[PDB]
Amino acid sequence: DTRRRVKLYALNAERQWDDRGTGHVSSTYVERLKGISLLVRAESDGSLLLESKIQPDTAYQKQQDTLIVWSEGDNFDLALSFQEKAGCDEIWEKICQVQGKDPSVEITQDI
Amino acid sequence: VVFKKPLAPAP
Repeated sequence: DTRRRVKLYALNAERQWDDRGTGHVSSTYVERLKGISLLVRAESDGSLLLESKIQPDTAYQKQQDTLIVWSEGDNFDLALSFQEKAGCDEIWEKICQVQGKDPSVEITQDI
Repeated sequence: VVFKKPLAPAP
């Protein structure tokens, strides 16, 4: 499959986006996180590269149709880079459903 | 070319 194929980037101390690996993204409820979460499974070894709860108030930003970019904590910035816009749209729609947004928005919070 | 890199982090 390629529709959900992604690269995970993380911003480092030197403010470079570090390539953390290629994988496939999905969403599901994760009990230990108590909410719908984004999961990325690594192409390399099938491990979870990402397991990130969709908080209700996180500002997710869609950039260039194929990037979903957000702050995961203090000094912790992440980006999902999608191979396909169609896949980006699916995950964006799910984020918007969880937060209660119109999926035509390009950022899920004001400011 | 396959995967875009972000321009800036989110606000």
